Amino acid sequence: PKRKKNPMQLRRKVYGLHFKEKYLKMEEWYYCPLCAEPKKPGEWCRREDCRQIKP
Amino acid sequence: KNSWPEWMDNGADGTGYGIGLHRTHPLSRLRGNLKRSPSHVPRVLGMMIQGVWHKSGVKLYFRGGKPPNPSVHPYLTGEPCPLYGWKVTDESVIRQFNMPSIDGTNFRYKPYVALQ
Amino acid sequence: RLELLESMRHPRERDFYQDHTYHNQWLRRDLEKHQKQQLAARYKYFAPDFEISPWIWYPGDIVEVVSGEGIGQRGTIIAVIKYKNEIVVQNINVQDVVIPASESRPEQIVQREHPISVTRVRHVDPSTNEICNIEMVKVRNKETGEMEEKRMSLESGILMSIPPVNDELEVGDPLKDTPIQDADEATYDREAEQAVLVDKRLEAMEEHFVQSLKQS
Amino acid sequence: YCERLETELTVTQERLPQHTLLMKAVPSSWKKLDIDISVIRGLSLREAMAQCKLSLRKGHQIVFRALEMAQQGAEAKGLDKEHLRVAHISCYPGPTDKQIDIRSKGYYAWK
Amino acid sequence: QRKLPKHFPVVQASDGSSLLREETIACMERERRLPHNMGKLYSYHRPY
Amino acid sequence: IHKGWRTWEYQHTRPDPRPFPDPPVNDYFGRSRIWNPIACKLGYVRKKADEWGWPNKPPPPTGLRHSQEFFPFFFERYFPDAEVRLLLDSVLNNETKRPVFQIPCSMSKVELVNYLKNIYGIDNVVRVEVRNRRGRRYKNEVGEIKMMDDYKVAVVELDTPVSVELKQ
Amino acid sequence: GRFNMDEAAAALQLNPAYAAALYRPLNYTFHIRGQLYPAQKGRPSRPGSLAASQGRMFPLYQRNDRLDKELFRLNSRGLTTE
Amino acid sequence: VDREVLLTGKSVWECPIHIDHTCGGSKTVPPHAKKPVRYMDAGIANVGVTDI
Amino acid sequence: FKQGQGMFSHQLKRLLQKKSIHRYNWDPLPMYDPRKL
Amino acid sequence: YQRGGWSPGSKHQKHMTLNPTLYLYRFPGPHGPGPYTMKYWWTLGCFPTGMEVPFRLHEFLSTYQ
RNA sequence: UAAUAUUUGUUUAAUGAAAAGUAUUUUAUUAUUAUAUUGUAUAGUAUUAUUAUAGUGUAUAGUUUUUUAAAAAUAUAAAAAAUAAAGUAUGAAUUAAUAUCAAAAUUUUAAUAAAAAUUAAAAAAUU
Ligand SMILES: [Zn+2]
Repeated sequence: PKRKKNPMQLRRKVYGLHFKEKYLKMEEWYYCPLCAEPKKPGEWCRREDCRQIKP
Repeated sequence: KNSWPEWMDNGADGTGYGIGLHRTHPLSRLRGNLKRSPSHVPRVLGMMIQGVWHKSGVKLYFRGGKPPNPSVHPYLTGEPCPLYGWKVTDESVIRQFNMPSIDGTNFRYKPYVALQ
Repeated sequence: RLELLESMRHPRERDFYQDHTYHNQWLRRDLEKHQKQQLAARYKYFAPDFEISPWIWYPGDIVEVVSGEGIGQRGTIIAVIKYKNEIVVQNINVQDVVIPASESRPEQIVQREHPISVTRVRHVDPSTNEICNIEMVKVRNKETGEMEEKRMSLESGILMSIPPVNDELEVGDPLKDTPIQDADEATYDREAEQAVLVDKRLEAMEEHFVQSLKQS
Repeated sequence: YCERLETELTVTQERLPQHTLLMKAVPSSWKKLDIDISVIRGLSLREAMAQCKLSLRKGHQIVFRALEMAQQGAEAKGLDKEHLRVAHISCYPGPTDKQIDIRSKGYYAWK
Repeated sequence: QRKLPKHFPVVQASDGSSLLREETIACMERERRLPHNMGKLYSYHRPY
Repeated sequence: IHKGWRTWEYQHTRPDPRPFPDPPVNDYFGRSRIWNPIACKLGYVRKKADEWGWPNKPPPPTGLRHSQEFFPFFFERYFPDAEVRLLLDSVLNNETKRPVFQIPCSMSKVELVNYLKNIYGIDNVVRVEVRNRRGRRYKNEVGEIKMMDDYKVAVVELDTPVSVELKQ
Repeated sequence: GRFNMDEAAAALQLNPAYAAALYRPLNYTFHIRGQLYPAQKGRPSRPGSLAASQGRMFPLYQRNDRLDKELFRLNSRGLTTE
Repeated sequence: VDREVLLTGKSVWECPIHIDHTCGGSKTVPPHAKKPVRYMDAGIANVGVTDI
Repeated sequence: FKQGQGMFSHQLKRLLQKKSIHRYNWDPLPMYDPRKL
Repeated sequence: YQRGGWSPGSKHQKHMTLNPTLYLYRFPGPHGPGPYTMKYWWTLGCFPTGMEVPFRLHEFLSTYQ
């Protein structure tokens, strides 16, 4: 760095899509019909119902 | 030279039996190497911090982590001889605790005095 | 809250020196200054001469509260805490005392009188019922030349006696205690034992003197 | 007059249908925690707890603890669990500890 | 007029004899080390 | 003194030496604490107040001072001072042949046996083992470092196993 | 029908307290310098807790001087020329 | 003692602890010490004055 | 050794500061011994 | 050398031969001392540097008294 | 600067250790053949540093804390091969007169001229 960056340069990084995708992003989920925990589709739990039929 | 006898500088035998600090009851004729004079002040500290490294591979006096007080050692009561490991040259320095008992009204006495 | 403080952090971050310390903690080095100030402000009675000179207030006296809360209230002195310069006055400055729970008991909220500073209370003249400035007087006690000290009200000239210090007489340990008729028996015959002592000092003094004569 | 002012301020803050939890000395930074907070503003308690539960970030874990405890507080206050919402989430700078980072040629700095 | 500064301790008998003053001092000192009265310590560094 | 300093502008007072001396008192209450061999005036003067009144009373003849009857020796012979105390956890409800004593560090193995023989009447003692343990150091709630007195741990080996029973 | 170091020492006449001392470091038996962990050192009693000493929490790692005097340092009566 | 007095209500006359105001420095002073007699001191206190 | 972080060298910087007993031993006269005159 | 304060809390680079300081592991900061040093306060009995004299009077009055 | 560098604990032949001058052993501990007395565990170099210095004495105690799902270029070894970069967590340092910035060209002005004037045509983020 050759100079102190003002609040605008600090604020410029949040307009970027990289920032938004990394930090402020909401996850999509449903309720596991076997466990009733919030769940992302494609990720399962160690429980013998959830291994064979993985809901 | 040294007032204190030479067996407490280097040992009475080869393994350095009798060396260290020795304190004397100051009613007793025999004398120790504990001297608080300025000129002696290095070597007493030299015993308390270092101790001494004997050529026999064993470190005499203080080898550890707890430095010994030369001041509260019990009094020097004798001198070492090779036959019987310690000769008692002076018995009068050992405290003989003696308590008078069952004399007069002494039995009725109790450690505390009562109230009125 | 400590365990959830450690349940919210990451396992990756180590913190060293858990049971030992780089610097030796057994040196006496002073506190940081504001807790020294806490100590001083909390502990004022450790100062020299904090006890007030010829102390007047003794339990049983009737006293007005001059300043602060409860101003203008007359009461009787219940207890004296002398080294703090504090007074407990009957049903003045009564607050709650919390007695915590334990194995057998619940938490109890119990009203109690709390110590008042001596600065803000003044005596009431037992005759005039006015605030009197009390001075401290010596008066020959009856049958006694000791002239023990009483407190006089300057306006009306009334002497107030000092009450006794009566205490727990409920403490005793008969088996282990010597009775008085036992303890007061005189065994000291002094001349005989004095002679013995003196002679055995004499012996040593002479002995060393003749040793001096020898080496001279 | 004054004690009455503070009385009515406390009672107008109290008889309001909300629960305000203040958690102090949270073990995260200001910037990171602000980042992790800004996701959750203006959400249901349901989606708040779910979005806190479903992320890999420290800030979200901390906010989950806060949500759970404030929820217990609000239920102890007599509100309804199913209608709760995060009305206000904010972070402000707290306390600090310092550390020695040792660097070559007799250089040091304070982490 | 004082014969010792106000902040000095009073170590002496009630008669004023200084005969025992070293015993009194020694006693006070061993007592400042470990007061006989002393209740439970709230410190994490505890003698046992 | 190629060039003389201006010394006329100073009033005469001794500056403090910049490598300032630390106070002679020993602040370390740990394990490694050293007894200071150096003797100040105060030691001898307090001796002199203790043994005879030095400020007021006239000194006794040397022959008395150097004799068994001289008061600190007299009082030590006829009024001994030792705290020989017992760790109860050694003698509590277990039978133990080896009770453990705390002892003032100036006692020998012989003096303990003499103590137990003539006072407590403990007549069977096979032998004594001796440790010197530095007194117990603790901090109180203000953080004042305090150190209880140094002691000597004596494991005392008997003939007959000894217990002290606790009624539950 | 396992190993059982005690009955292995009894079969070999190895003094079963010693045989075990072969399989722990020389720090834990003999008086010898060695790496010690400050959590083993022991702790004074807190208000919440009791005292913690290395007598109760580590009996088997403490030093034995039977073995130490019989193995390492010399006997005096072997050398006495008197 | 504060707690116990607050509960039991007993009056306490002498302080339950001894305070060495010299913080262990009075032992440094030699045992025979006494202040010298100072003559004609500066002060207004030896004139007992109640009203000024 | 007085230079170290150890506590022995910490004591020696402090303990060695106190002043020893002083008496004025005024010189002996070995060759003129007044007591034999 | 010395691009920051002469304090032992200050931000930037220091040097040992100019600004000598001893080794303070976790030095409680300018304001509040935080949850880390307090973690140490509630577990090992004092702050990790051993310079901060443990002073608990204020809780002795709270629990034991 | 800095959503940065660093750190990152999934498998041990560090066998040994007097020369360390710091580390609450609550009683670490003989049963001795010997006599009294004294003393045994981790802090060298500002660090729990690259990793110690040296004198013992010995050879089968495996004697038991190193993250990770592409490719360039850097570092080793044989442009192939081995290693490392989106990562969750920790979080420094050089630097900092600045306004949301200063892109391209032309001449001028007291010495590059990011100084002028004129024409002009520089979006945001990340590497
Ligand atoms: Zn499931």
